[PDB]
Amino acid sequence: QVGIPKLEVDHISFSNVVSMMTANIRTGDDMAVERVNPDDVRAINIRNA
Amino acid sequence: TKVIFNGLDVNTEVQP
Amino acid sequence: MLQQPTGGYTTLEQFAFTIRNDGTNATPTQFLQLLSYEATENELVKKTIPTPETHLPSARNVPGNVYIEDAITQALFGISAQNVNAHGYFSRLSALALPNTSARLGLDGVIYNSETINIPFYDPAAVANFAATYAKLGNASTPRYRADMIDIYAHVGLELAGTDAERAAGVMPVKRAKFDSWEGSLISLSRDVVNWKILAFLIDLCSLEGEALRAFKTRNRDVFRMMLFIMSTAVAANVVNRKVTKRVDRVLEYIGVNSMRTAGRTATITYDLSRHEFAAKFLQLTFTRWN
Amino acid sequence: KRYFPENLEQNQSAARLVSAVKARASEADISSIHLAIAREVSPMFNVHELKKIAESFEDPSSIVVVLEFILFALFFPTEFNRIKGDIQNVLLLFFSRWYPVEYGIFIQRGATYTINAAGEFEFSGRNEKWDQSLYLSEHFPALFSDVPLAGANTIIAIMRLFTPQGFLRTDDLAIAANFPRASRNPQTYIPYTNQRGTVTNEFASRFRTIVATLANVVNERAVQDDMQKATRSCTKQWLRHLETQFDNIAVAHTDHLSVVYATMSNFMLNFTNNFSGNHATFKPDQYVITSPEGSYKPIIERQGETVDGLTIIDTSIVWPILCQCTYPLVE
Amino acid sequence: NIAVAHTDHLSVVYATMSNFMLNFTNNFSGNHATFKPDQYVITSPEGSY
Amino acid sequence: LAGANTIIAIMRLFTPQGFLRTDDLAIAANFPRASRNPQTYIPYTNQRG
Amino acid sequence: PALLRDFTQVNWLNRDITNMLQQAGTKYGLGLTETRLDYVRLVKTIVGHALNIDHFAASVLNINLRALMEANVTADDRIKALQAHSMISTQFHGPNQGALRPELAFDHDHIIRCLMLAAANYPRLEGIIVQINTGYVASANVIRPVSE
Amino acid sequence: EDNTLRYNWMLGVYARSTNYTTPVGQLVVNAPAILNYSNPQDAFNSVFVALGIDYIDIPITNSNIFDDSSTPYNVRIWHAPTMTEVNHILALMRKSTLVSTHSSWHWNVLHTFHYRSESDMIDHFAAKILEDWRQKEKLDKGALVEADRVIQRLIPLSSSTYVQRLAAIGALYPNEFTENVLDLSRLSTALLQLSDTYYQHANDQLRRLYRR
Amino acid sequence: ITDVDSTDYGKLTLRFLGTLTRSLKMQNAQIRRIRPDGTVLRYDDQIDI
Amino acid sequence: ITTDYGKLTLRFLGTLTRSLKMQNAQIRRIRPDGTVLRYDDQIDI
Repeated sequence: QVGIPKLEVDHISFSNVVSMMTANIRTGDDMAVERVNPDDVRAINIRNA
Repeated sequence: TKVIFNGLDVNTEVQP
Repeated sequence: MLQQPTGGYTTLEQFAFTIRNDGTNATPTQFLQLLSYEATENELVKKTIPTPETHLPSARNVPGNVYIEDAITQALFGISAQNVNAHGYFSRLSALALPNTSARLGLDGVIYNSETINIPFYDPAAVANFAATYAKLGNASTPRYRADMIDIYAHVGLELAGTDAERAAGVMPVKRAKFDSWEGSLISLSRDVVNWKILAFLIDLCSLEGEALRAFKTRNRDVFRMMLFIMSTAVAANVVNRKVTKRVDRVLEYIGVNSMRTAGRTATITYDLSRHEFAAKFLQLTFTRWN
Repeated sequence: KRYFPENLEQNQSAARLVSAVKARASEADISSIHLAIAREVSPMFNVHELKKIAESFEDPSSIVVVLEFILFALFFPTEFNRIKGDIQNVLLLFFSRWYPVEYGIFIQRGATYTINAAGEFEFSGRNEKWDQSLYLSEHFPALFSDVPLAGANTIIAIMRLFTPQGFLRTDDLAIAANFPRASRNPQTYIPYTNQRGTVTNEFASRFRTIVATLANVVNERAVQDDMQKATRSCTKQWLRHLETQFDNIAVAHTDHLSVVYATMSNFMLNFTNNFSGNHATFKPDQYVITSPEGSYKPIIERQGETVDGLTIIDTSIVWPILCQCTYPLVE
Repeated sequence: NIAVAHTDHLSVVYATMSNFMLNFTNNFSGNHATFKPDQYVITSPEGSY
Repeated sequence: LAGANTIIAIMRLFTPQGFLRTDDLAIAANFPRASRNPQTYIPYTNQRG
Repeated sequence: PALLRDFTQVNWLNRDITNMLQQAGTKYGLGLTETRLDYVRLVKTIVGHALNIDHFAASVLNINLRALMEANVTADDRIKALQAHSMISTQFHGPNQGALRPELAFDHDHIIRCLMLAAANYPRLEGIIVQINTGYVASANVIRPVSE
Repeated sequence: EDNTLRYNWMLGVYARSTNYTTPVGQLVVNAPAILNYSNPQDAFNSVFVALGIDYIDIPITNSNIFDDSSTPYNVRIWHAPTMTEVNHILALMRKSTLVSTHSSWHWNVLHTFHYRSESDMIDHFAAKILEDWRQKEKLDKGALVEADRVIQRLIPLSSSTYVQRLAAIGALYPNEFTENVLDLSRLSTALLQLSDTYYQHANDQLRRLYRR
Repeated sequence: ITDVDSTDYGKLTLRFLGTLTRSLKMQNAQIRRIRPDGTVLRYDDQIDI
Repeated sequence: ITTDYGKLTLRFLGTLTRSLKMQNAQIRRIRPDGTVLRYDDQIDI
């Protein structure tokens, strides 16, 4: 005794449950993240790491 | 002058 | 507050594992008869399985409650693309492993901090042994702990496609398994086997004793050979479908030998790097308990 | 302004050590000073952490960062307990890049332990970062253990210069007048006593000992290419000048300011224990408001920063209170 | 005199370059004796490539 | 060669001085790479000390 | 044609709906059905609504939201790509947000498969790749042509 | 002073050869006592924890002093202590250009080979496969050998297509010894012909094995 | 109705998120002690005040 | 039927052609000369 998936049958159904989204979840914005420069370029190591 | 501030800092902007 | 008579929660109609195919709903046993296979000559031999490490991860303090069950399935048989999951609240399990704890594990697949009003949950005594074995699944991506994503798969193929005449000797010829299909096929069994209540099975493995373990393993060696088949097509190298006159077959390249990337792409379920470590940690942990 | 001074900054060996201290300076904002003295006793509900700095310890002039975490640990022994882990994360670079040998045997043991087993310590043999999120659990930062170490006495030495000062007292002027305390027993730190002799002042002499043993670490770091040899000599003109400035503060710091905390420890509203006289073992022991009918609300939680200045503790508020601050000098 | 800048400054602007987006090919030049680039022709069942 | 050891001597004088610095932070950030694994060739060292 | 189970004057039709809808097989519902709570923050996020659309349109809307929420990657894994475009020894301090800022993952294949197809069609394409590169080295002050 | 110490040559000498400009060489400047190891593997382990690096790669040494040409390949030493660690690097070693490892390891740390061009792989892969065919000659008759590892034959991880036909024809020790084979020169050609041989002939399951 | 101001009762305001609101419907809220895990312990007789 | 910094480049580009018959177009690599290799495994991505 389970639920037969309605995406494969003929006759059209009306009033299904839709996964919505509350106001909390904000998408595609900005972050005021800051930088801190390497201070000196002379003692940087790309060689290996 | 180097002034003392508490919270996180604001600079460049990330993006979607 | 359900209890087990040593028949186990699997000896119940509350939750039963049934695949839907053939225009009606059928039990796993009826399905597997369609899987017919031959041989391609690359001997897949059974290795030994190394024992897991006892150390249990710590359930970092967490308010609210996570759906521990969700993730267990949402990683193994998860169909929809699943992104990196090596990180997460995946070890709240261990918070049930200690003797006197109040945290309870409900039905449906949640882990409550305090038993709340109107929620049916498994028996607090038999959920303890399930944790002292599966909470160990928390450290699945910690370096120096992860299992090996190659050798276990040899164990897997000897299970769903190994005629006993072979397993009794520990060696078998690599097979190419093809059953008859319909439309979506492989993807449809995934969207199906996902909602199965896996916890209703695993709990039984760590509790039920020799009397009702030999009898348990006999009626459920098939519910295992079902969530082991789908988990396998997420590995196979090819999925090309042969054609008869009007009929269609879903030949699967090499069940039981593990490659690194899905044959499905679009046709079947797909794994990810973060999931390869996970499937090896599950498959390893479960086999010792089963076998 | 007078902490890069003494004359003699017109020496072209100082030029590097010049800007290092200058770009580590703060201004004597009246309110910013008061907020540091008040945070020492006031109870918290958000797990605040320090304004993090990214600095690879390259030259001998980078000791001006580790010395800042020393001075922040004394004047405030409590308030140092909460951030002992995040301050540890940026301290490991001083034990790895600065001198490499000793860190290799220390991390072999592990970076975190558990205090349980009804006593004893359980060091986990693995390298992990802190993060500050796992503050309220069963994890103590293992660099603050005190445990006598196997093959790096050289590190387990300076790893004692963070030791708490003064005494812990059981405040009675609060419990005798029946003020509500959230802890079963009312306690606090002081945090550095007062004058006992005629002309000794042990608090000033304790700092003199730190300067003495911390000088050898700088006067040993074998460097090359010469520019660090220039700053390796002109750093003692800052290392010794600063210790003389200290002996001119300690009297008005451990007398007029000492009696301030002594009274403030037992106010009407203050109730919890923020004691930190043993960085090896201390936890918040938080409470929770829970109902059997599905409800959950903690007293202390991880969320931060809030829209208030009560998260992210600035560690640069140390240099203005050593130089640009006249005390009543003890009307 | 060029040796100073061509080693610890013009070398930092190179190490950054290999990390940019839109750069997806290997222009490996070490050992001229044996190096050929890769051909990546877009082929079709009919017509030409 | 067996005869001319002068024409071959001036050719081992064209040898490049660099190393294949495989870059993680480009692929850890998840960027497009056409080759099996990313690679580059910067032409200098450091000589910091 | 079920929400009117007791509001129509037409008599025959009324008894029929209140029979096949009352049936022990099917049931009708409307509005808020269930809620998914947050782990660390402890606020309602993904809410299910027994809406009144059709099954063909509602199926498509669920594929989008699930792919957004199962990405598992926060908007903080954005500064790890923002850092691959500066001096090798620089770093950031992320304003932690977590689950309250879900971001869909950056496609690995569709881009490299397309930027290859476009490369053959328009062979002038490298023009604005050698050009975007030359705008970077000029902005970093490495060479200034004095006169000797 | 301690008698139970051995100086680490391989890594130490190489670091001096580059003027310590690299951090792996700059580490040995400040504290040169980092090279004094009492136990193999533990020598390298300390040069990983004190850096945060995952692997150090060393360009190969040439015995001839005057053949000043470019190196064919470069070796790479990974940080790996336990057994469950070895399985991680080898599995991650897939999908990556062309690399090789072979049976056992010297200092108990895994180290892989990295080849420059594909053509300069088969000439090294055949130079090993020749050596093994000799170690199993004395072993097959019973004697006293010393070549530590047992199997010299290289293992092709991520590789091309010629080395597949070359690896299978080395892992069966063809009778062709009494050599015949046309062994002397140029060897990477006549050996490559014998691969096609065992294939389509000769023979029964000997094809089935070469094709296995 | 009784003059008692409520500036922001029942919600938490983070500066990089905005203003998130919680529920206010507790029941028999017996303030008890949390164990490191987070799971509710017991009364704590002999301690807790 | 269906400023952008990109619309400046869409114009700069040679979009005024695009004549490549791509029925079942696939990405492969011809040998040194001109013979389309079968999709290999280890060398190809």
